[PDB]
Amino acid sequence: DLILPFYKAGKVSFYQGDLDVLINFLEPDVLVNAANGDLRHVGGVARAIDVFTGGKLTKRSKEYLKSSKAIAPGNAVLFENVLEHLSVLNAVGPRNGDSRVEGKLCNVYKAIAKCDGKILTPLISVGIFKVKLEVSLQCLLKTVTDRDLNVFVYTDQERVTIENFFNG
Ligand SMILES: O=P(O)(O)OC[C@@H](O)CO
Ligand SMILES: [Cl-]
Repeated sequence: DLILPFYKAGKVSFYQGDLDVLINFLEPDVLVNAANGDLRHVGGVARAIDVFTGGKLTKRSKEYLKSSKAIAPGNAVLFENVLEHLSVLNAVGPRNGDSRVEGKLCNVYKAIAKCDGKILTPLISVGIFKVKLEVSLQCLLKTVTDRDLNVFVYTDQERVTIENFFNG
């Protein structure tokens, strides 16, 4: 109620604050990570998420990668209870100029959609992966059509660009 998304489109809400406050206020069950393929969270949003978990995310990721194949853009694996009652799914998105940049992204959002509970997710493969926002948003917006979802908006730019993208 008393922290309001700066924009709501359908069942989808957009919040730009810092991660602690938001996660604390929204009480999500799954937090989505804009992930590597090899789960190295060295900057951007995945860095934040990791710190947020006191690095427990990284810890789990390494282990994960010693009995499991790296992650193909277009997919996601969920780590349950990374912190108590908080799960992270690492969704790897496409880098700008792979094949089916679009159909990959879509699957990601599709995976994100199937998760149970309240979700908070950054906009996918839109940072150092360099896919333009219009596309990711468009994918997400198009793919997850009937589900409450909370997009974490990570920077002032992400914000402006999202503003434009809703020009009515
Ligand atoms: O997928 P994006 O959002 O572009 O970021 C990749 C990131 O995991 C590198 O640290
Ligand atoms: Cl950064």
